[PDB]
Amino acid sequence: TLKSFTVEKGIYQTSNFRVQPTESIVRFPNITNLCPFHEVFNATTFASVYAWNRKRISNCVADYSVIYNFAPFFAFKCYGVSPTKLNDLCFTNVYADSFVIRGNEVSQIAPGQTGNIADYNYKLPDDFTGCVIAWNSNKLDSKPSGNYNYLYRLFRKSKLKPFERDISTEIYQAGNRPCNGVAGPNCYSPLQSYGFRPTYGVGHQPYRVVVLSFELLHAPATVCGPKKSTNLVKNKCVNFNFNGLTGTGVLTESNKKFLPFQQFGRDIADTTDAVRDPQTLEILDITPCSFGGVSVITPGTNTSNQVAVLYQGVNCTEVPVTGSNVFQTRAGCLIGAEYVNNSYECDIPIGAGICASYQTQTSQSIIAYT
Amino acid sequence: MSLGAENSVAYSNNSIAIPTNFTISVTTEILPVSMTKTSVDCTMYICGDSTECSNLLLQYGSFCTQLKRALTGIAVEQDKNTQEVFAQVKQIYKTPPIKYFGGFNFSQILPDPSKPSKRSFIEDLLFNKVTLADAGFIKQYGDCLGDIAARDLICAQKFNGLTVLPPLLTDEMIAQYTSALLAGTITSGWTFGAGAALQIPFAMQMAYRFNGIGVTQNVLYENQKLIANQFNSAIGKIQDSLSSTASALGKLQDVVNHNAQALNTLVKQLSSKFGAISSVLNDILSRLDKVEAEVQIDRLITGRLQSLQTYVTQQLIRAAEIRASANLAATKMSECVLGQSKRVDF
Amino acid sequence: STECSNLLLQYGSFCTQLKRALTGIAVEQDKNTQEVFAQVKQIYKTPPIK
Amino acid sequence: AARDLICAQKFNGLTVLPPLLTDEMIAQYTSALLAGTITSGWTFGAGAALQIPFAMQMAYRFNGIGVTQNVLYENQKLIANQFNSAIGKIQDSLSSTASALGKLQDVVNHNAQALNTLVKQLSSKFGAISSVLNDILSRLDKVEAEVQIDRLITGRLQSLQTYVTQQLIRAAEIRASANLAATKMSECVLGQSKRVDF
Amino acid sequence: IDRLITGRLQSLQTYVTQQLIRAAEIRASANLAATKMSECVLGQSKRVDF
Amino acid sequence: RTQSYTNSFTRGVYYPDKVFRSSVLHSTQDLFLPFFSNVTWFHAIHVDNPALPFNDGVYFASTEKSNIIRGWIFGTTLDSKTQSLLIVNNATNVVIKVCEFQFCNCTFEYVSQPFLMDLFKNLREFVFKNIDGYFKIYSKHTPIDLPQGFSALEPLVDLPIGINITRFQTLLAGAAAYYVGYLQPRTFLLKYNENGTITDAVDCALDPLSETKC
Ligand SMILES: *[C@@H]1O[C@H](CO)[C@@H](O[C@@H]2O[C@H](CO)[C@@H](O)[C@H](O)[C@H]2NC(C)=O)[C@H](O)[C@H]1NC(C)=O
Ligand SMILES: *[C@@H]1O[C@H](CO)[C@@H](O[C@@H]2O[C@H](CO)[C@@H](O)[C@H](O)[C@H]2NC(C)=O)[C@H](O)[C@H]1NC(C)=O
Ligand SMILES: *[C@@H]1O[C@H](CO)[C@@H](O)[C@H](O)[C@H]1NC(C)=O
Ligand SMILES: *[C@@H]1O[C@H](CO)[C@@H](O)[C@H](O)[C@H]1NC(C)=O
Ligand SMILES: *[C@@H]1O[C@H](CO)[C@@H](O)[C@H](O)[C@H]1NC(C)=O
Ligand SMILES: *[C@@H]1O[C@H](CO)[C@@H](O)[C@H](O)[C@H]1NC(C)=O
Ligand SMILES: *[C@@H]1O[C@H](CO)[C@@H](O)[C@H](O)[C@H]1NC(C)=O
Ligand SMILES: *[C@@H]1O[C@H](CO)[C@@H](O)[C@H](O)[C@H]1NC(C)=O
Repeated sequence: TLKSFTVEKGIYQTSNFRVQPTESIVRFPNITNLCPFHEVFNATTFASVYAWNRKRISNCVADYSVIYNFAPFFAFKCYGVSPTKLNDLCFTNVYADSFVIRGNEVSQIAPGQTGNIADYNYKLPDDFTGCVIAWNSNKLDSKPSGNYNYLYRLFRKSKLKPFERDISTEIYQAGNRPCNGVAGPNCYSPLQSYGFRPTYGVGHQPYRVVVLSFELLHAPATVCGPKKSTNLVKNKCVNFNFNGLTGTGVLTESNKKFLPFQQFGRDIADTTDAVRDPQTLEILDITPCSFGGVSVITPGTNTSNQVAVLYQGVNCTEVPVTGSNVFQTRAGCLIGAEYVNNSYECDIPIGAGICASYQTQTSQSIIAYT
Repeated sequence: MSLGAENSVAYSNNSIAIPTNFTISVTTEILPVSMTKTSVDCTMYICGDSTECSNLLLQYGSFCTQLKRALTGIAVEQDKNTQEVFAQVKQIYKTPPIKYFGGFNFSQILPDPSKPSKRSFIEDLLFNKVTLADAGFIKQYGDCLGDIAARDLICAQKFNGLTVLPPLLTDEMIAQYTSALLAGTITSGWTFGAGAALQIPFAMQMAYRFNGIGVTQNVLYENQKLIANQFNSAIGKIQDSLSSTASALGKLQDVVNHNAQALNTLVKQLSSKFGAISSVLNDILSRLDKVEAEVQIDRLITGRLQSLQTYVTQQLIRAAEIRASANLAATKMSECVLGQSKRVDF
Repeated sequence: STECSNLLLQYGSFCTQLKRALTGIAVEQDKNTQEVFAQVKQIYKTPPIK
Repeated sequence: AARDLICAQKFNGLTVLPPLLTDEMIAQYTSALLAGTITSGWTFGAGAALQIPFAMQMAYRFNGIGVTQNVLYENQKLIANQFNSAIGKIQDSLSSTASALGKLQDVVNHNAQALNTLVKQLSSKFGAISSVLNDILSRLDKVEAEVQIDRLITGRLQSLQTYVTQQLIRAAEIRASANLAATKMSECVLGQSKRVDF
Repeated sequence: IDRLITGRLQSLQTYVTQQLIRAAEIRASANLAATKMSECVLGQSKRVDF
Repeated sequence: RTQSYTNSFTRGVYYPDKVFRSSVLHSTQDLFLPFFSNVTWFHAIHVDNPALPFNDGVYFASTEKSNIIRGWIFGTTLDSKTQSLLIVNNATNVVIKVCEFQFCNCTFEYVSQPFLMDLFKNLREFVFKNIDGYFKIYSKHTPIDLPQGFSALEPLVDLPIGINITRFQTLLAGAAAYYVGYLQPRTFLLKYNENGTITDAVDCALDPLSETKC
């Protein structure tokens, strides 16, 4: 610590001590159903972009490693979560939005991005936490004579809500002349038709887009991964996994009167204080296990090599471990130095009226005194 | 606002004003000496039981060696500040069992054997009007395991690596030093600060002390009872003023309040995101992959390190102010308790 | 700017510390002037004869 | 037409608060102290004001420094003329020389220069594309402008913290000087001092 | 280069702030030394324990 | 209609989240009912303006002792989607539907005990919010003009309706009285006691004393 080979007489603060965890426990809900992605990715026809299908998937087990075998997509874009860690933590419900778009419009399905399809057809929120999948559909959604199945909206009076669907077709009034259902010179139809040909370039090609949206907890978890649960253990500093909430500490039965809609508990520093167990409805409060400071009390290196250790603030009937002498102090406890009933001047100040010194005993020892 | 009452001195070049009577008064001056000794663990405050965040913290400089060195230099300086102020006497003096000091009472400032803490009555009043928190290691690192439904900020400060060290001199030894100084200055006067103690009757060293202000010593010996009654009445009025008003000790309460709210702000700074996606390292490690969580952990490390540097700089400035006040208190103890001062309004 | 304001509240609570420091400095300067100059109980007046 | 520095530092939230005591109140305090010192001596600093002729007060002052009081009453006119010439000489020295008051002018220059540096730090880019927030908000989308505004926020917050730390250090130095001035007012205006070169 | 510049600027600012605080402490000690030289070498001192 | 005006006092406090907090003072900015605003009475007698503006969240209160107040008809005009809750109080049928047109079996079904369930007059307080396509319901009955005091509201139901709502009406299927107040974005300072219940709050934009307290 001192980066030196000779240590002068006194008390120094070296590295701290921690109580290491013994085992690990994994906790997950009581649901064994399988999530049905087989009616989402392959289908005869997809919904239009102005009328996009929303599928709620909940109360099942989602294996995200079989998504790559269901559609030929080059990448797997995500915001707020990694693609590789989708099987580790778990959520409340997952939402699927499947629709077809053009080649220009792939980039505008993004948070905080405007354009033509993002502000009139489908708007994503700026705090979107989910994944976007896009893939080519040349041999599935194209015809040589022109595929006119899908439609689009391009004129609107105002902007768009995040996650809003517009179905009604009304003739736009772009001028002072009233329309009244007449598509005249100043009135136009709000929906024209997509035209797809196989002779177009790659920037106008069909693209099927599936958007998976997540919700970060705030509710009892219903969709979770294939991680196997483990039986509970108490009064031991262990590593816990409460519905994807990881951490290390000791768990105890508590007496905090949780309301029935409450699951977590926050401290001033916004850390998790108490958790409701998902399998059995009971409360456990999390405490970090024992730690503290280590102080080294020594005389000079040329004098002797005897060392006393002071554990700062620790009532050391709980220390898992160093001589045969243990002395309690208002600053902690002292190991390696014996207590005497005499009184001298203060040589090495420990604290709370206690000092230590290297003195003869008959034969040489480190003693502590008032 | 009003500057004061309007007055005009009737000055003339053949007129003088001379007093015929006096008044003995006892005033009270409050002085801070030491502040709270604190210790900060960087590794557990910044990251906390995290291998990846610790390895990213090692990629920075030797910032935390500097912070720990500065906090240790403050913590030694507080004990030095107490040692210079209170330990100005070589030998612990004791008062005789007979307490007739020429008619002066001296019962409310000399210690009593009934109390186990060996503090006098006015010291008990001074220790009662300051609601002090974080006196040292009160919890002893096991009181927070006994979870209470009303959680206090002390366990939250403890569980983030922000510890408070106890002072070297306990309050029993401070009371013993104060009792030694009082027993020196009652039975001997200013002689115990130069060499050994020189015994002298109290009504004679009081007549010595009237000679230092230009008053002849017959004034005491013809008015001893009136001066003793005035001193006893002033002592009783000081006792009543300390019993009634609790806002007189405002200088010592701010030393507790500043060092409580600084640690409270340092604890509350852990809940900020600092531009990242979350304020919890476990959720960052669980959600993201390695490369993006490196960026998020870097943002949290930079924010928490800047907060720790701000706290350390504020503690350094406050420790400088406390050291200046402690030097003033040591000079006041050396020049006024151990002698008699001719400096005006000192 | 409301975007900079949102990022500033998302950043932290340094600004309350800065405001407290500057307010303490200002109260300290008022105390300095009051301590140096106001050491007399009554506003005396010189006689007209000089 | 030509904007001064006061309006430039006023428009960015850097305001200046008035002192609590106006200059008339400070002048009244010093006038009261002078009147008490002339008509009373040191007796107005202990209890109430005791009137005394000024020749007798200066005789007491000579008895303070170890000179017997018969020196004053035989040399009163010479001492009065020497004091009048000394006051006139210090008046002419204050009128002519302009560099004697370099301590208060340094305080004024330091505060004005610190505020000018804090204002001039708003023109820096700190690695962003522009130093104006409206140009970034009108030239980019949300995602990149969040990064640019974050860079500008970090730079401006670091500059503000540097200014606050410098103000705290200067406040500590000024408080030490004010404590010394209060001690000099208590020990020398309100009574005679036996400390050498104080 | 931007990351290295930010780190080195933070280190330099820490060094300058610590040097300023140490300069204030040394200035206080030098004022005490000048007072002791004026009051004890150039004349006798009546102050106790000075 | 008989629109009568009164005062709201300090009412409409609800839990901003679903986490536990004890002996803390927490500041949240959300869609709240401001302190000392004017809620409007209603006296609908059947022997009725068909437009109540939503204005980004609504606070409902009822002092009736039976099931006269049935449900709510959230939507806009009659041009697209526009149908909503059909709450009835026997044991079940909390059905919410987005059926098209047909004013004056489609998307969702909710089962078990309905929203209004109470037996010394009771004041049922409801908060209806719709943020970013998420539709949220708060409900609490209090045994008791509006009384003075604090009583919090608990969350019940979140929904992915995803529609734009600007017009509503209660279902009265004769005398009735229901309080309607409007929510605005405001910041509070909620006080949590030792048991995790809100007992006092301060609106940070009412008067400068509350601004100082915040
Ligand atoms: C000087 O002042 C003291 C008060 O500080 C006077 O003492 C009081 O005298 C009156 C006269 O009857 C008594 O009633 C009081 O009880 C005395 N106060 C005490 C003893 O504390 C004293 O008389 C004055 N001397 C004079 C006027 O020569
Ligand atoms: C000295 O002061 C003490 C106060 O500590 C006086 O003791 C009190 O005297 C009153 C009589 O008016 C009693 O009512 C109190 O109970 C006493 N308090 C005690 C004994 O703690 C004492 O009278 C004063 N004088 C002397 C000569 O000792
Ligand atoms: C919930 O978990 C327990 C524990 O294994 C099990 O006995 C029970 O059948 C589960 N409930 C359901 C509905 O599967
Ligand atoms: C979709 O389902 C069909 C029939 O069930 C199957 O042949 C096909 O492989 C599946 N996947 C794709 C990508 O079409
Ligand atoms: C330390 O632990 C023991 C055993 O639980 C207990 O009796 C004691 O009060 C504790 N505290 C101290 C200061 O010894
Ligand atoms: C509510 O009624 C009117 C608004 O039309 C308003 O002027 C009045 O002050 C309000 N009454 C209150 C707040 O008690
Ligand atoms: C909701 O509808 C109204 C009128 O139909 C429209 O003006 C408004 O922009 C829409 N969106 C909102 C309030 O977000
Ligand atoms: C918390 O609950 C206990 C349990 O009876 C009760 O005694 C106490 O009054 C409650 N506190 C509050 C503030 O309601």
